[PDB]
Amino acid sequence: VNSFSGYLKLTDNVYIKNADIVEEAKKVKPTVVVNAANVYLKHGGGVAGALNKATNNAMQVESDDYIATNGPLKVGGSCVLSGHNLAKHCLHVVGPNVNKGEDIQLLKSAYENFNQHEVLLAPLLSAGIFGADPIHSLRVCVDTVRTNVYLAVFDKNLYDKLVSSFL
Ligand SMILES: CS(=O)(=O)Nc1ccc(C(=O)O)cc1
Repeated sequence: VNSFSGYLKLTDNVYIKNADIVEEAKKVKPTVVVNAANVYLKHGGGVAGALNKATNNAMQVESDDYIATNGPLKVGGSCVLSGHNLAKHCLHVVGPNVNKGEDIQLLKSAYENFNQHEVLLAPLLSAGIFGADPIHSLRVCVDTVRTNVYLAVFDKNLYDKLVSSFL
């Protein structure tokens, strides 16, 4: 038994809810929240900017130090940093950005990072401003992630479409 409430069970291990992932992170304080990162960890908008704003920019300050030391992530890759006031840890995962021409086949690699964590609160990778089809992102998630993943979908319209079209 864990602290996640109001989710709808899609599979043995994947759960989904209509909620802002930022708001969800503040209530639950999960062990791991996933950020929809880019390779530079520049958290300007979307999930990353909303998460970063909720940390009062501390996520960005930590991220800038991480990049100064390590250089950019890979598309499909991740790093574990602090969860600040939102979670114990933030898993920054880089899905391919379709609006930059990145290989959608990298979405599976991106979701494989989730398997290193027993339980996660996450958004749909490569959805929103990253330009991928969220229906596709949910299919890759279900077919790739084996650990317990609690997906937050902010758009109520999209949430209902994801559920009603789920195979
Ligand atoms: C409402 S918020 O901007 O504070 N935080 C969010 C939540 C979800 C998304 C998304 O694209 O799914 C983007 C930002």
